[PDB]
Amino acid sequence: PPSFAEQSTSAEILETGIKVVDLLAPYARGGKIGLFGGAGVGKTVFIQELINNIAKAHGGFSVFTGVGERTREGNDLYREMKETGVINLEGESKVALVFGQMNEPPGARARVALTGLTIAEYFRDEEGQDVLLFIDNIFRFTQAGSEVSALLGRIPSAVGYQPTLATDMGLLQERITTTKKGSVTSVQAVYVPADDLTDPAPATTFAHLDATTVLSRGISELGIYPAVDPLDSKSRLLD
Amino acid sequence: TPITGKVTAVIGAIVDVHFEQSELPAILNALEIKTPQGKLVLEVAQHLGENTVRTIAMDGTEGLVRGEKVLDTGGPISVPVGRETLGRIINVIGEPIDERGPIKSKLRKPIHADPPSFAEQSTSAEILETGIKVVDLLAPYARGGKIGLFGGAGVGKTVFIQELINNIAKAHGGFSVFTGVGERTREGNDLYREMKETGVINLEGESKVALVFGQMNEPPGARARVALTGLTIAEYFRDEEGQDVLLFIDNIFRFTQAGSEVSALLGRIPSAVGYQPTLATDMGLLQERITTTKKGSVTSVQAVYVPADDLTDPAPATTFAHLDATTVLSRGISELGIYPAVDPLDSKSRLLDAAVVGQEHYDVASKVQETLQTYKSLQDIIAILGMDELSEQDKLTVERARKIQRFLSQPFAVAEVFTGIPGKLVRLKDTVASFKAVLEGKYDNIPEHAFYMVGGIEDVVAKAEKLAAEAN
Amino acid sequence: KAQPTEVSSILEERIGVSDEANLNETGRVLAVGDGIARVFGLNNIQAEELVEFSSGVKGMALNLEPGQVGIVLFGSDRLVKEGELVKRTGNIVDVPVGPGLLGRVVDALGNPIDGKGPIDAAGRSRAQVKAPGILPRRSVHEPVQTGLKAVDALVPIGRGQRELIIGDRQTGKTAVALDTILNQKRWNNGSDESKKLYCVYVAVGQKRSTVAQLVQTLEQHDAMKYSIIVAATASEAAPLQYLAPFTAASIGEWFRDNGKHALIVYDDLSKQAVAYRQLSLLLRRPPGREAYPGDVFYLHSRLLERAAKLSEKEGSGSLTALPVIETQGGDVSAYIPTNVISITDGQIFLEAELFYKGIRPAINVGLSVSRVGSAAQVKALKQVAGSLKLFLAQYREVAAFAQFGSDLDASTKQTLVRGERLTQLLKQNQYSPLATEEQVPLIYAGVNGHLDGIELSRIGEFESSFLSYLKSNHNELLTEIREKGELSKELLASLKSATESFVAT
Amino acid sequence: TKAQPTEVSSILEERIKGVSDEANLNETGRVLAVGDGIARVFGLNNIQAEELVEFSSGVKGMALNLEPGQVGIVLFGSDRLVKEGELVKRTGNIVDVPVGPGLLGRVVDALGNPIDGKGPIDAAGRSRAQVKAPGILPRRSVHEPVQTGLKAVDALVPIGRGQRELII
Amino acid sequence: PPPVRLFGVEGTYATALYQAAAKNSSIDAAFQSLQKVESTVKKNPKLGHLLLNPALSLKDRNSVIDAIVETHKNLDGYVVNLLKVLSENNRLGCFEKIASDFGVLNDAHNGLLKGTVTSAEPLDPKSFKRIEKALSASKLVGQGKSLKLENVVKPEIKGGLIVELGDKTVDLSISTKIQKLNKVLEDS
Amino acid sequence: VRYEASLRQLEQRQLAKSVISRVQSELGNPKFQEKVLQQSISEIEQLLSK
Ligand SMILES: Nc1ncnc2c1ncn2[C@@H]1O[C@H](COP(=O)(O)OP(=O)(O)OP(=O)(O)O)[C@@H](O)[C@H]1O
Ligand SMILES: Nc1ncnc2c1ncn2[C@@H]1O[C@H](COP(=O)(O)OP(=O)(O)O)[C@@H](O)[C@H]1O
Repeated sequence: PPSFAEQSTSAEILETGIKVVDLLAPYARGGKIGLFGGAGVGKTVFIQELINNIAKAHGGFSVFTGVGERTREGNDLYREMKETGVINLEGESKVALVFGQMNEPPGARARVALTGLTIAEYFRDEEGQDVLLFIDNIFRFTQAGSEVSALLGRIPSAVGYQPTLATDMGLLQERITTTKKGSVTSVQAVYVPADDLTDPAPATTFAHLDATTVLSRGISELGIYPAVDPLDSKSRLLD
Repeated sequence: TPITGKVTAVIGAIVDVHFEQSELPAILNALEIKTPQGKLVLEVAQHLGENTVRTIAMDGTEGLVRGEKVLDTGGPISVPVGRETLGRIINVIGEPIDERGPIKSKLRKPIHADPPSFAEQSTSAEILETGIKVVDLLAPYARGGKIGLFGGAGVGKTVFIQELINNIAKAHGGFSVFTGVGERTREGNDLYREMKETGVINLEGESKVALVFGQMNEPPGARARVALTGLTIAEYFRDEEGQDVLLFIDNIFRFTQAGSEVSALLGRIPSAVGYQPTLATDMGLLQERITTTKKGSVTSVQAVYVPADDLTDPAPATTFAHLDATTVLSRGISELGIYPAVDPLDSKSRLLDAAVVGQEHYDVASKVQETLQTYKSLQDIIAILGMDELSEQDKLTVERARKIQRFLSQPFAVAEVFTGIPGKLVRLKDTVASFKAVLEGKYDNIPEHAFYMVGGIEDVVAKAEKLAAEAN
Repeated sequence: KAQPTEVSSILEERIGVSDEANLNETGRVLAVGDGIARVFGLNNIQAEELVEFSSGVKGMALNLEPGQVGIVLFGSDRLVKEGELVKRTGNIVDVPVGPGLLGRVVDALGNPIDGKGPIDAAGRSRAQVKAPGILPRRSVHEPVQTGLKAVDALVPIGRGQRELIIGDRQTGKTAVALDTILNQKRWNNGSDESKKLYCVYVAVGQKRSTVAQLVQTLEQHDAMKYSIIVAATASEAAPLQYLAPFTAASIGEWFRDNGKHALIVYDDLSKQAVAYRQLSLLLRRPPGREAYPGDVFYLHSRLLERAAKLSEKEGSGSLTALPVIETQGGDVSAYIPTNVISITDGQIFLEAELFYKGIRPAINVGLSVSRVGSAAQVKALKQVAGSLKLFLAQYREVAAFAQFGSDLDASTKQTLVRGERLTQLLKQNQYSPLATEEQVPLIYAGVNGHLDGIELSRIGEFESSFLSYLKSNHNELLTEIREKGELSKELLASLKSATESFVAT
Repeated sequence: TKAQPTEVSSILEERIKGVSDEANLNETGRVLAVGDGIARVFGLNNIQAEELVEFSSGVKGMALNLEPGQVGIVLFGSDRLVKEGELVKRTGNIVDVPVGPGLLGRVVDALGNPIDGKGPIDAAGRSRAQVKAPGILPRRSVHEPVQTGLKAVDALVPIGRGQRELII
Repeated sequence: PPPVRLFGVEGTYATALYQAAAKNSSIDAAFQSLQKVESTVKKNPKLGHLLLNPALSLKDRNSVIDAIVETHKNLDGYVVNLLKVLSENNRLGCFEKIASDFGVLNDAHNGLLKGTVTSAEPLDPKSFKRIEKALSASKLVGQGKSLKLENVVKPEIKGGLIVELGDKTVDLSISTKIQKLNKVLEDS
Repeated sequence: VRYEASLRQLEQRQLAKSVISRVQSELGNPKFQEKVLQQSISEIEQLLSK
């Protein structure tokens, strides 16, 4: 991770382009964003709109990372991203994809995130940009790390998670920051496991998320695009 | 002759001593090692074979080299005893840490002695009046018995002990031993301040108390033996002097916890929950030396920490088997500001028999427990519906029980800095007649708040008069 | 310039050590996996001795065996390779202590990460120092003016009184001790050292961006000239996070044993427990409740026992500790906090709902208490807040009672209105500490019912209005409260007139 | 693979000599590892399962686990007087207790030792500890009542001479 | 009074073999028997080493011990019973370790304090010789005891040399000094 | 003063890549050969201290 001296000592607001995000839960330039909500709410549509808004607004690029992504749904995602133009097979695709599929051993899935991390770190530290790392799922990544620690014969800790859980998180989080060269802003989906918040994997993830964004069904129920709940999507930078 | 050993393994406070001399020292003997900090004490835990034993440290083991010379003292940790130890702050080793010179005792007895046998047992029904309302009503204390303070985190335990000491130890006549085990160093200092200022410790004159300490800062092997140190000191005065010995222990759970922390490093398979397998045995060897013989009388009071308010933890559940008079502090009762936060139900006593406390006392306490059990049963319907959906007999019962609950709380002279209110040393018979008149409902006209944090029933009359004159 | 090459070349001259480089320690590494390493040899190693591996990473030799020694790492195992050469320092793990540590930002080992060159250390001190015995102590008798309203009102803090701040995630916990440090600017700008009070903040397991913004903020308000930051961020190794608060405790002991007064702030011990159980499970040691090793009570015990008030025989030093515990959903019955509650001298509970109502600070008075704070409260505050906690508990009694919409008598409705005024009174924005001379008249107005006719929304502007009123006019009374810390009857009546004057508006 | 349990330096040394002292120990055994009231004792090939044994200190113990290397013996007193390599005598008895009429009124331990101090114990015989429970054929269906004297006990859950009943 | 410890795991066979043999010397004779039996294991490498497998038998292991004593007077003294026990204990596979370790204990009794002069390339004899005598006459060796010395080639180091013996070493090489050269310049 | 400290840090990182240049200068030498004698005389000096 970048040193303490290299930390930008004041988080400005990443201007996304979406009204509700830029209004209610503003994103830190180089911050952490907990996206909630199941599929079918245009969450992929939401994140593609984010890709285009960053491409037009700041010109930085997007790196998507499907850790444990359903391979059929990864295919439908890739086909849509071709069709919505953020991937141009001949011209300039504005995004890099890394798909650690579900059928890969846990040694893969506990490293797919670091692969996408290093790719985003390059476009930050070489090109001096603000690059957006999109991660789904951090909870499947936590499952992967716990399974890796299980197969190595380490004694399991609480909840059946790995004992290195805080360190395995901190090796992912503190490599995502705002340098003086630029920043990597990371949006990552969070599955709440069996609807519990004292579960240590969301309780660990919430110790890093500076801003939350909730794609409720009730907002999409009212035909509203995006499906953002105004009330729940909160930031630590709403000040 | 010096039986020289060599350090072979150091793991935390657990160290291994090899010998080449085949004369290995027996179990529970005291080794020592000259440190640059002076000396350090080990206790022989187990022969591991190969002329090499595993021992527990009485001190922090920092900066020790494998192969360092290990010196044997022959026997167990002998502690100075006698009237010389009065008013002295003694280490687990037996070191006076008041820096008031060495304890120039006659005798130094080893801590690991056998419990008194079955023929040496003695029974007694000498009820100790404490002045405290819920004790003298619901769980009377036997002189010579064993008294437990089951409590969660910081719910008034040490304060309750200080209240007991302030109420009893002056009007005692025999002697007293306090033993701070795993507690706060500041609490021990403030207690020493009190014992000076109360004159119970007379620094130049004669005291009546002996102080055995060793706190939560201390490594667990020191904490695993400090109770035995205060125990040996207490049973000396029980046997040599034949006096009345007040033994105050805080905290007895810290002892079993010290027994837990080393047992994983002592090669034992971990037992239940995380505790050691030798829980009930070590608990028994500790408790069975705490008794009242034909020679002397030991009235002991022990605080019991409860881990995370789980009474189904094996350590306090094991502790219930050793006690005559239980007293359980709930956090939820303290959250109603009820001080002390004694649960009125779950406190028990081997006392409280109608042919012991008197029939009327037994009947009053019986009706009080019936009323409060009725209230606790109705609690869920109160939580959903409230007092409106009761029957009127049930509503009157809930009203009277909630009057009783505030009447249970009692102002403490020790916790006066929390209240600004003078302490209430409330007599027994007045308390009995007070609860009698409350069960008779002679004061149902008086509102509930006038019962709160009060002395006798005359003080309830006075507080109701103040509320009538002020709230108007 | 070349003066860094000059200093580094003088250090190259030291690199003289090669002429006396006959280390009696070097041994091969047997194995090294899962944050641990077995090393053969080192037959004159000491227990809990600092060693250094061939890849520059240091380590602590924690368990000694006939045959090998298990040494924990102080970093990633990616640098340590099997079969290498493990020099021992010759020392139990020590850290730099001294006055030049002020302003700097270091690791768990005193190696600065601020990039401000070396450390002017006045010495090296061990990590696992014994806590002082019961005799070189004194009961606390000196206040710690935190600058917050309800904190200094209801839970006063003695110099060395070990007071827990407990709360939940994003519940204003860090801002409390932060603004306490910012209040200490009053006397750290001053001259009397016994009035001065030095601040050590210990951020463990947290975000480097968060620590950077905190250090930035402390430079903005200029707390840095008396501040020491210990960073043990989440990217770093678990033993570093285990080790760092002990090192900062040694720093606080360095200040305390110089007779001075110092403040340490732990944030948070919760992640330290996570790192420690991570160690113990990688030590293959059996866990206990909630998968923690049973010595974790002894861990935070032996940490926090090194903080008290020294007696005059020791030079009347003090060291006050502010631990922070993040709980899970307002639980106070998890295994980790119930241990800490059994250690500290009191609690400062932050309710999540009060901050969810925007009431910042979100103090639950009914849970938060100090044990011996009343002995070292400011004497004027001790005069004026005697009925205050009683009245707030009284208002709390009719708080849940008044939710049913039933009308009441003028007494309980009076307590309702005045307690609403006191509840909306004690809000306070971040970076806004209040001096004691400033906190006295708000309490004196709140006790004597003058706020009752004022609108409930008007209280916030009324506070600053009445303060600027007094600072404009009754500045002499402010100096009287500053000089005395104690209100006489004449000061009481003059205060009454000065209040009721602006209470007429 | 892993260090075995009959590989200590004080035991292999003797086997290297060719003295073969392990066969001599049939009615006795040495104390390898005493700790926590637990004695790993080498020797005693002619020991039985659940057999009482005695130590040279005088405390008695029970053999439970018959490992091929050594004997696990638990202790009916403290291990305060037992050391490594102490001589271990084999009693020759499955753990039996004295039984008889004179036990009435007396108070004893598990081993029939009078802890009451009313003198010794007049037994009639001695019985094993793990006596096999009676079979099916020598049984009678329980019909003779047991007089408890309690109202609801006798009314609702009546006790017969022969059944078992848990007070939980 | 044992020698230098073999420290537990499986040197304890060799440890007991020494300290029970040495009670009456013969450890040079026992030593030479061990050299000779490890030699005839090595002189018949097919199923001398390939027959230290555990899956054989008790009887066939004992018969392989019989083939070892069948080879003239290969075994002599305790070392056959050693093997009788070893065969029964089926720790025959870790027999090579025992050998080398008894050699270490033996040449410790002689006092040959094996050393090393690590480099990244082998060196001229004059350097070897001058260094050899240096340590030999140095306080390290108290004399009355020898001093081997082995140069090894290490690419993981960038050159220079490092002297090693008695878990006591001196590095004046290049790699470490570059390291110290980069550390000092790594400050502001 | 902010830009002064910034210029000091830029000087330090340019001298860090100059340290890389110095290492690449040191790599191709018969100091690799000569420095063996350095270690020789050195270890003579260290072991003759005792
Ligand atoms: N008095 C106040 N004025 C303004 N903002 C406040 C105040 N108190 C708390 N906050 C807000 O509360 C939020 C959390 O602050 P803080 O970090 O202290 O909470 P926390 O519980 O310590 O969180 P963490 O434990 O993650 O550090 C901040 O965004 C801050 O703006
Ligand atoms: N009579 C009382 N009135 C109010 N509070 C009390 C009273 N007695 C005890 N307490 C509270 O109980 C706490 C004491 O905790 P305690 O259980 O004595 O500590 P420990 O856990 O060390 O024994 C204090 O914080 C005090 O506020």
